[PDB]
Amino acid sequence: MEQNLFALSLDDTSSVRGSLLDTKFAQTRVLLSKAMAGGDVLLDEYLYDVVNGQDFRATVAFLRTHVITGKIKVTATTNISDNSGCCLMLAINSGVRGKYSTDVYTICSQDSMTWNPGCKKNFSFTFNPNPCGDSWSAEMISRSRVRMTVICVSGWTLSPTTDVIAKLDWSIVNEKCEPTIYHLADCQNWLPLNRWMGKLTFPQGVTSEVRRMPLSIGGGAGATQAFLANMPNSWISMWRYFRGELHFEVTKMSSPYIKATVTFLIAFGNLSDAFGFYESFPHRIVQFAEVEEKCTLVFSQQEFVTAWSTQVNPRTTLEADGCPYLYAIIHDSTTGTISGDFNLGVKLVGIKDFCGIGSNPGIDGSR
Amino acid sequence: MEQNLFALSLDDTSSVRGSLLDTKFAQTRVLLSKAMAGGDVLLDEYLYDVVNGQDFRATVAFLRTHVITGKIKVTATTNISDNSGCCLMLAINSGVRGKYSTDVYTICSQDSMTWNPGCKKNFSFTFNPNPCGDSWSAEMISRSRVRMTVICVSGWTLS
Amino acid sequence: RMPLSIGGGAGATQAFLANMPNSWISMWRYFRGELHFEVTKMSSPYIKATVTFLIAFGNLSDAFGFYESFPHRIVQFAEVEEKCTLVFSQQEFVTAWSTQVNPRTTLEADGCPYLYAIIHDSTTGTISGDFNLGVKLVGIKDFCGIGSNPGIDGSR
Amino acid sequence: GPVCAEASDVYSPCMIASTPPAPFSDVTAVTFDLINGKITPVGDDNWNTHIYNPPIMNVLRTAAWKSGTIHVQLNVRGAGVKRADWDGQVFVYLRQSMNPESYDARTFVISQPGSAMLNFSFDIIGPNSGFEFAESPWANQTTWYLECVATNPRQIQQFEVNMRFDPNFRVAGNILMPPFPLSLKFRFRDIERSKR
Amino acid sequence: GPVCAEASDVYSPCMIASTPPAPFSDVTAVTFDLINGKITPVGDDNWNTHIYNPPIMNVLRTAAWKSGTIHVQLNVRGAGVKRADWDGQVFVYLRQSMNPESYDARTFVISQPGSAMLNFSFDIIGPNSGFEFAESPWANQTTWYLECVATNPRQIQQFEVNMRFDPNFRVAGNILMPPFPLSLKFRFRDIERSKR
Amino acid sequence: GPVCAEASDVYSPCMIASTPPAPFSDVTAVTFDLINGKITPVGDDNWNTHIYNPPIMNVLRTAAWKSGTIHVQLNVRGAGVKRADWDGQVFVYLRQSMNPESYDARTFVISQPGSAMLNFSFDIIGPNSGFEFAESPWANQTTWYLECVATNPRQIQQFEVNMRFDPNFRVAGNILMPPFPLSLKFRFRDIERSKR
Repeated sequence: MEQNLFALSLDDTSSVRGSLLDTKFAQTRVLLSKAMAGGDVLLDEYLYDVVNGQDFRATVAFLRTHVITGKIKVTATTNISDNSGCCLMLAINSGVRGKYSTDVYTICSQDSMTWNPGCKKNFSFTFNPNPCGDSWSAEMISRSRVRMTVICVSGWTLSPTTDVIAKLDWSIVNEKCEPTIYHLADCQNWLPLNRWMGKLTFPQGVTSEVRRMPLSIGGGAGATQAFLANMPNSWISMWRYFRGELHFEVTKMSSPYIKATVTFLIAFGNLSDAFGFYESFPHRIVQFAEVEEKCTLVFSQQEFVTAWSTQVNPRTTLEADGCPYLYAIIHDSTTGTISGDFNLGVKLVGIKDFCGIGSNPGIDGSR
Repeated sequence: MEQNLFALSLDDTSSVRGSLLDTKFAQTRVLLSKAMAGGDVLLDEYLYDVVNGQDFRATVAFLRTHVITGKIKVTATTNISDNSGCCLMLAINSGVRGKYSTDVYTICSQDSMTWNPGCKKNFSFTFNPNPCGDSWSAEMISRSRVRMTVICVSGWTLS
Repeated sequence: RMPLSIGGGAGATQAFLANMPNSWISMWRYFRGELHFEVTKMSSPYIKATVTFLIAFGNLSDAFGFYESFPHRIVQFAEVEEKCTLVFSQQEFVTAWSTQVNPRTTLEADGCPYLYAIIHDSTTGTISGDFNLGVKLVGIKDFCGIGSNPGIDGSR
Repeated sequence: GPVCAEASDVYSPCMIASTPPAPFSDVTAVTFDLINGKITPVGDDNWNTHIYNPPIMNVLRTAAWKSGTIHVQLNVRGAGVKRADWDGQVFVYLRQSMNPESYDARTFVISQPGSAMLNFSFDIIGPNSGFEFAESPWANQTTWYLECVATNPRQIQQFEVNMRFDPNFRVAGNILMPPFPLSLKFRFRDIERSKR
Repeated sequence: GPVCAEASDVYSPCMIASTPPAPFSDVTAVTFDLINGKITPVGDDNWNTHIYNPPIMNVLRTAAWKSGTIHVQLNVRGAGVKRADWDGQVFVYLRQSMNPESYDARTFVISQPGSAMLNFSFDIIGPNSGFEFAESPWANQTTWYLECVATNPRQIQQFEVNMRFDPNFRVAGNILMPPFPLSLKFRFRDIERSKR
Repeated sequence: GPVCAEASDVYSPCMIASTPPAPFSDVTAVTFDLINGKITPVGDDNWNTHIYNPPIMNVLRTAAWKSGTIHVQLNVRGAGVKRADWDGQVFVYLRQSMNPESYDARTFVISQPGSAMLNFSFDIIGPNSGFEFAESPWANQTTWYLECVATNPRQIQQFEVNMRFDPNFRVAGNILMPPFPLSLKFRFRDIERSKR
């Protein structure tokens, strides 16, 4: 029988949808070398080149759907014996420019999962590849040149016998694409940052190990005769002084076998090493179990009297610097039956009840 | 964040479903020669070989879905001026045997659309490739060797 | 292919042609909306052809035989019908696109959408003659014009 | 008049471009890519260009998608040239593209002797919910360049583009940039270095 | 003063008129028909005129009936002339008609050395529900011309009329125009072409 | 500054007064009776005066009783005089009366080289319900004169008084006037007549 072809449902503009089988659109095969080091690009390609040479159920839907309202879920199945552990970080950025830095600092900012294979069997996270809208497409991200980067922030504390593979599995979930837009209002309820405060290596031993991280976060992170910059960290440095509840997210990057108890506290730079009364100050103790690899230190408004400067001159010493630091002090001793450092990654997630004062004319360097 | 992978919906055994855009799985390009005669095979291939080298929305769903509860719709867009007309017949049979007859008589039986392009702008028809059950699959029809045949039962009255 | 960067007139030798309404839309830099085309048959009823219309980008080659992966509308004309109204909703476009592009930009590197018109099957007839077909953007519904076009000289 | 209107907010200096040194007398020009922070002088004229790193510029270089008004202040110095011998003009041009076919979005024309100032603004606006990715192939988005022309480079010694976000400004997305390198007597530091 | 007020919106350049080249020293003038986009120099003086094709101009040429305010910015360049040797004045005149009997609607008078700017506006308004067909015999409607006079064409090198519609602007009706043809170192492109 | 504020409305030219020709070098002056439209130069200096007939002036000459603000724009041209050789000043004075005993209502003082502009306003206001009959013996009402002085008539070539009614303006009564007669290269028409 004949029918009117103009009336048919061939103009189905609806997004990709269904179960997780029929929204899958690519898998990608990352190789973690037997002996991989820190700050080491494992994968680095454009997010559209993920889907090259793929034949899953939503692959042709993904390329041909003009609009997509849903987020992209990526999940990484990768595991290793408790004995060992490392720290991988997958990360999506809206683009690049010639000879870009792939330091964890630079990358983190926008949208990233960070996990320890030693503790987490698998790890998933969703994201919106267009960060200033509720929608996107395959043609948007191919021509916008969205960039995906997997990096190893800490090497294997104990190497596996052979090479490993992390299988990333890209789908489209049906969560709403919410936009993340930075703006110049002085008072904001939640200013996200994902500022990499730094990797803290603590060697095995009986020595008093103290590590300071300055909370004058603005003005990038350091390099040779240079500095690195995210957008969010450049954005907070718009303001001269600032304050708020700081939400750090401290992550274990070593194996469960390297054991150490870490006190965290706010305090000023003048405090020396071999000053054994750090627990006079208010503090939080952080023990990690075998399974836990992640914990959220929060430092309320009561830890700070005033706002402090976003930038300090790089030349100022610890002795003469009136902004607060975040100390990380080994409470007892770093231990383990296997050799390896107790690596630990601190990441300022964001500032709650952020209050930005003034207008920073600026300072050149970092620290 | 971590999640239990055994609990996920990766065992979706449901049939191919949706709009007509996202259930399409192949197109095929039949040539009707300027001077074609009656009793003349235009196309003759296995129904599974239709989907070879195809990249529509339900193509990978069609090949990988173990069960399919729905019929296969085939639609043929072909038209010609009122001035002329002919008679095409597409036809599906459950199989063949060596040096088979492709006379309209033999073919018709099971499942067939017959139309005159001169009068009908387009023509569609549904069918079940497994005629003794409520279900089928791509692997069933590839190994069962279901056969599709287009034949011209009357030539062009005016070429 | 017909480009939807409509602004900046239509082409000529070392020149361009201009209406007022088309010069008016090019006041704005970027724009979007429901586009209401009005495709008209200009040949006889005896020349018969089925035409798929779709929005898509310039990079797509000819001899790419998966145009019906994209959403599309099929257009058969009867003997009596000579006119039909394709509408492309807001869901066919992610963002606004530019009213003008540089004339030098190739199809390979051009991020605005096109309107494809693809012969679905084959152009036929008992009499000789082309299947002429005229597309006319009637207007933009829910038009949203962004910015302020400093301008580009040519057309395409 | 003589009594002047009151200047106000913090503008941070983004891009300086000193003019080629003697004996180069010919007409010359420079282009400041205001978003991406790049300074391309015309032909092979050795202009001495620097892009500084105040917070504005680091945001403009790292932010992907941008929206809203930025206020510019182009300052011009300034040679030790008798006022009656002054014949230097400064023509500036806002442009979207650097291509021949594009027209200007704004032209200014200055012939103040010695030194000069020119405050203007322009709003970044784009297809993606009012956001513009500078020079993205997507939707053929484009930058804002600031072409500047010195008719007499012996008299006009340098350009200087200071900028400020209007309160309405908004960014989103990060770009992976390479490490930003660190940083005539028109200055207090530079006067000390020429006697030490 | 020295501290200047902030310029803003996009003005597109419509009509340039370069002044006749050497040895022509006499007083001369030009008339820009602002609506119809025409540039008639006085007598047989070979002025070098160009009418560009930004969106403003194409609308002004194709729209029949127009209504509302258009903002003009007349820029003047600009020869390499010592400031103490400068004697060039620029007189401009808005007019409805070009006939002797009509008076001016506005006169401006500029003697800035080197280069200059002059922002003004004028509202098109007409009989047909506030719309004016330029130069239509109906209701003896008339254009707006912009007569400009250079007392010293050796010093004043060129005029440059940039325009912008006010938000209130409105057109109706189309005019069948012929095909619009396509498109001194006061420019970045023109500096590159003189060394290549 | 360099970036200038936007001029607007229609001002019609009422009274031109060209300065006496060479060799007359001495200081001289002229008085424009702004209401009655009369131009009395000082002593026996042959200034070349014209009173034009735009609608403003015909209303000001025929209306008996007047009320409200009139905006004036005094333009000054403008000889071909090197800027460094310029020594011409222009002093202007609003006055009610022309008598010695009366003081000025406003003084302005201009020394722009070449050419200049001076916008001011003044409100006609009088005894008869806010209306003023100019120079009527009744209530000793008085005009508004605009005394203008050129310190160097070789450099200042002519004055030019353009006017505009503010929206608040109001007249009443008619005056029987005699028949109004009909109507240097600072002009497009005048440049054509010197080569024909």
